[PDB]
Amino acid sequence: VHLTPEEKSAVTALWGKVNVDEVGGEALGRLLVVYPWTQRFFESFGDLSTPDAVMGNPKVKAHGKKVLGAFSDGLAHLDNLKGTFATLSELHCDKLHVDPENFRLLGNVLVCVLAHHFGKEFTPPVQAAYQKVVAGVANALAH
Amino acid sequence: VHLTPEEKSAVTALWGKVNVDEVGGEALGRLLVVYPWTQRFFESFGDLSTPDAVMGNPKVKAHGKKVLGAFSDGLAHLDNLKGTFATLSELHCDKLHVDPENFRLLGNVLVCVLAHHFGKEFTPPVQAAYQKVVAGVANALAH
Amino acid sequence: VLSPADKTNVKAAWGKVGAHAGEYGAEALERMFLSFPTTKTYFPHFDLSHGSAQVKGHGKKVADALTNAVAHVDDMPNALSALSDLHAHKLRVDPVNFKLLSHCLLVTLAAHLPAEFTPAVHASLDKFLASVSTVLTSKY
Amino acid sequence: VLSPADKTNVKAAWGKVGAHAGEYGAEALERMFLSFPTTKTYFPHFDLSHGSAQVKGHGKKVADALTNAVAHVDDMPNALSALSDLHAHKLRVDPVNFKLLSHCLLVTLAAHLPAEFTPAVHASLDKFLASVSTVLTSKY
Ligand code: HEM
Ligand code: HEM
Ligand code: HEM
Ligand code: HEM
Repeated sequence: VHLTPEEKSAVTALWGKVNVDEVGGEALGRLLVVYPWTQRFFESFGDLSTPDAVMGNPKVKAHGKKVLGAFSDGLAHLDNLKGTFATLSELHCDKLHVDPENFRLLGNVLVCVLAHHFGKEFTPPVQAAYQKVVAGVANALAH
Repeated sequence: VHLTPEEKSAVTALWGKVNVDEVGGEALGRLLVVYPWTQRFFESFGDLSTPDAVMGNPKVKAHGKKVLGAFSDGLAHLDNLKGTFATLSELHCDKLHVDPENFRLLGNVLVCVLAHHFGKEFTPPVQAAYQKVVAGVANALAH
Repeated sequence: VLSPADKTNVKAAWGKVGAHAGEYGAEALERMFLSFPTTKTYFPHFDLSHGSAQVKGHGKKVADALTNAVAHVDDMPNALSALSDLHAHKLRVDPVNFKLLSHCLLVTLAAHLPAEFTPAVHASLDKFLASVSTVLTSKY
Repeated sequence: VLSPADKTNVKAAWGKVGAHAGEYGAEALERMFLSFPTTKTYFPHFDLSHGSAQVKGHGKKVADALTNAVAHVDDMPNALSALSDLHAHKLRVDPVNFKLLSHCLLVTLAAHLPAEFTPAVHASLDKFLASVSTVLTSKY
């Protein structure tokens, strides 16, 4: 997917300020709380019986980093999201059998997390740019 | 999208038997009846106040042929659905502002119409093959 | 939610389906598993081959749930509460899968009821199944 | 549909939002129009530029509808019936657009309520908006 220069600018500037140790975990965590069927894919992660349990869960946080890792890799290759997410696609689609709609949901949760973290700075234009990005990732994953 | 040889065989054999003057109109018609918000895109078509009105509407039938025309073109180019639907994509997305989910719905309605028309012959394997096809078209349109 | 005409239309289709209900439910399941393979992971312990006794037995259960829903169409939340609990809480069935099975149930009726699957009845059945699906995902 | 905790959580967020409700509704609308441009075709006669009086006025209407919904949370179908009629029958609003505006309403709350937008409250607000959306598409 192609971002305009201003779109690219909006995404890049904000992403530099992202705590890559934490935002991933907050997004995955929220996904599991907000869309609890997604918990079916993480029975090995231990206690997911409460929101606090999910959020504080070290494995959720740890795994969130990898997600965000993939998202960062996505931002670096906007013109080749297909090739970039090739392997993650095979993993989620053919081994994990995650429905692609859940990629869209995780993307939207990420956007909510960014809004939460940056407040006013997460302006409607900035949001519009990020929606393009998480849509691109989701579709790349879904190929 | 790639169909296996058996998948391709299942699609091709059935599609040869399709009344290309009618099935398109039945699919578009049903879409407008079953998902009535889609009627917003066809205010120029006249009477859509009843199911019978929609189905009997000459403009619905006429337009359904073009749809089916595009679908037939899609079946002919399974390996290049992207390039094939390039122009239809710009039309629906950038001029018509149809939400892509509606492509999926029209595809699924088409499948219901094929099942209706061919009964037992529309076997679960045959259906599975057609779902691959209408998914490919929808995603091509949505690019 | 459902109109009186909808309720009338759904009752009619049910009536014509008759004692094939179980067989049709099993067919819809097969159609879903073949067309949408991600759905199969909810049934790891099923044999999902054609002619599977387990798919047949399960198809009857589905059909019976749907019949109970039309039989209590004005109070589906109450009628389907235990099944809602089962699907959302225990099985954690992804809401998107309900649209997939609903579509295959429509396809299965279409392929078996030439006369009854009119545009109007199609629309009514779709709404009926969307309402059933809403209830069964309502513990989300 | 909504749990007591959900109802409690939604009430709390509403309370903190306070008299900003109208402004936040207008912001959510802007976010939707920018992020999902297909939605703009429902408002051909609106000026949808930033700071538009029409978007502001409309945002207040939205907010007020949502406030009426939480104020009558145990009977949203009744409370929202006229709006359901309007959106489905008259405006023929595509159901998918309700998920888009719901998401932007969540984003808008998130960007304004650091303290209140916890995971639990997030989950409750999402369910609340999905329920509102269900009602407003219930004439489908
Ligand atoms: C939408 C964007 C997504 C991204 C960028 C993403 C990325 C990743 C990454 C980087 C890994 C680790 C891969 C590895 O260990 O080599 C992973 C694993 C996994 N993901 Fe996601 N994912 C996404 C969506 C989802 C969703 C929505 C679900 C479930 C609801 C899911 C379920 C899983 C599971 C069960 C694993 C297992 C880890 C393993 O076996 O190593 N994924 N994903
Ligand atoms: C999913 C597969 C679809 C296919 C293959 C398809 C194909 C076509 C074709 C071939 C045309 C005529 C193009 C021309 O005149 O040059 C057309 C036009 C149009 N389509 Fe579709 N379409 C699809 C989905 C949809 C949906 C779901 C909607 C609305 C709910 C829609 C709304 C329209 C409208 C409003 C026109 C106007 C005709 C014109 O301006 O010439 N399309 N489409
Ligand atoms: C849409 C209408 C649906 C109906 C009417 C329905 C109905 C039922 C019924 C009656 C049972 C048996 C419960 C019991 O014996 O206590 C059941 C079980 C089950 N359902 Fe469904 N269901 C629907 C959708 C789905 C979907 C979409 C999925 C996932 C793709 C699903 C997955 C399951 C699973 C995994 C079981 C348990 C099977 C077992 O362990 O024996 N259901 N359902
Ligand atoms: C999700 C929660 C929503 C709420 C609470 C809501 C509420 C409202 C309210 C209160 C009005 C004013 C009605 C009146 O003045 O009589 C309205 C009008 C309208 N709504 Fe929404 N709505 C929602 C979703 C949507 C969506 C998703 C769309 C389309 C993207 C939409 C499109 C419209 C349009 C086109 C009007 C008429 C505007 C005009 O002509 O002045 N609504 N809505």
